[PDB]
Amino acid sequence: GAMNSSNYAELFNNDIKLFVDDTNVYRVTVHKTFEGNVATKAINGCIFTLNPKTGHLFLKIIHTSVWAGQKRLSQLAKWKTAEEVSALVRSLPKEEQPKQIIVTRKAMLDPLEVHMLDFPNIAIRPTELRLPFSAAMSIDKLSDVVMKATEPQMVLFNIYDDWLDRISSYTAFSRLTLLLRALKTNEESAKMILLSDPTITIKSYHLWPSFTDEQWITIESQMRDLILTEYGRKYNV
Amino acid sequence: MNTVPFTSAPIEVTIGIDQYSFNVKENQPFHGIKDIPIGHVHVIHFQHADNSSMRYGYWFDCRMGNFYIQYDPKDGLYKMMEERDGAKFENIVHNFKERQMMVSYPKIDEDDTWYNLTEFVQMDKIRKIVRKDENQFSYVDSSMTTVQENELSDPAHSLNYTVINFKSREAIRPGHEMEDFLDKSYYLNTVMLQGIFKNSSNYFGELQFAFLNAMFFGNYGSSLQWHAMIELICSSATVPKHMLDKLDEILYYQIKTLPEQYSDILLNERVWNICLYSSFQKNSLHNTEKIMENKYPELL
Repeated sequence: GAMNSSNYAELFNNDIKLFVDDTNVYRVTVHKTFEGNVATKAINGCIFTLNPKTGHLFLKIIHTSVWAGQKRLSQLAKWKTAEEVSALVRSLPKEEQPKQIIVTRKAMLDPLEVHMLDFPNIAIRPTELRLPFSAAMSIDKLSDVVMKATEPQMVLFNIYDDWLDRISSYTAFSRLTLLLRALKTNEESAKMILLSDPTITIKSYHLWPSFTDEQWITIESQMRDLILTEYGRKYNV
Repeated sequence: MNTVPFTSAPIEVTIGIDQYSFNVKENQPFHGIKDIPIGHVHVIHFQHADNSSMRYGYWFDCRMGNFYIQYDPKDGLYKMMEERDGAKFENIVHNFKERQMMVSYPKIDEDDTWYNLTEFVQMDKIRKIVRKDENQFSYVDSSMTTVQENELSDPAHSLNYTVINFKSREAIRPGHEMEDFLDKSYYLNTVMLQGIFKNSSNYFGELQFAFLNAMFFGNYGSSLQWHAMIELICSSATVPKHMLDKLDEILYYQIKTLPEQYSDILLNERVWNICLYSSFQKNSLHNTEKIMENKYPELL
């Protein structure tokens, strides 16, 4: 069944599950041609597959070469996502394979379902949550690895850095979604907030700065203020 | 021309034969239906005046034996039986005709409706969907469930239609996931036509039988099967030309014959809007499309 705010803590139990977000799989710029018509140029993309309990991120880089000579690319993108998620599951030892996959967009259900027919005990689920995983390319290290790739490539990260040494999955995921929500609503301010202090650095093996606990509070408050401000601006409230 | 006599009519019942039907009053002297056209299957069906639930009836073919109806007061329904004593049966038939207690199958000679609804339906195939091999006729009612319905209870009473499922290993070749799901031609032509049904006439025959069970008994699983078998064809980019044209004819007469007031449950809105307007075969069903628009424009 569909994930929503009622069955929300289920994300942090001990059943392995993965979110799959396909919003950045097929990415284009739109430009004008010499004759004045419109054309698109694809750039590299990525599937965002994340275990919300452990933070393991399976960033599957989608290289522009996959679109060569193909039609109905936005539709193909959904099937290529499902193909790649299935292959990821097959690559994982049995005990690591998820029990559920939650797609952040319903249009992924039939593609994933068809690709996963060999895994009938893996439930494919939609969600009513409005998760901000499209902002994943606002994380500099993720955008960078995607944009530099010269071939299909899977890059693994822990999206939580080392937070779980000190906080729970639940809290880790809420921080992640707050950060990504802010980066989505106003990237420039969000990034400003994360880096204003040159003395707080990002470890080479992390994605986010090494804030102390007290500094995470101030950070989390600054992101909340960012997000509320942008709402009033959007709607005039 | 053949006859199906009735021992009696002890309870008030609406009797149907093919697309015709008659009200018969409690212990009214009614003793059968005559002039039944040899050459097609037929269905005699019942709806008691007291229980407008459970429409039931019997598929049969007169060439396959002498059949009669008798009311069973223990089981409380009109039962079809076979008389093996051929002499004893022309005896009963001729006496009831002489006494003129039989209705005549009322076929307008201009009318090919029943032929058109049953072109491809064979008794032999019917008795594989409704397995009860000690009888030459087949019982169906409003409440019988399908094999596919059961998978998601009593198998002696199941409609063993061919299971169609668009999201199954059967339907989808490994490596052709996207292709085979968007274009079911593989599933139709290789799996279903060449594999299971062997030819399109058996396919069309199950399709028509499914429709007629839906129409005559409001059997909801039959309706599911009819829609699935249409959708399978309309969602295939590659369909023999002869099948498309015949399909348009089949559906035309099915839509034409449906009671106007039943369109809401017997007609799946999504399937028909996909087949007529979005599918690969949107343009291959001109007659089916013209009659749907002029008769049920609301559903579309």
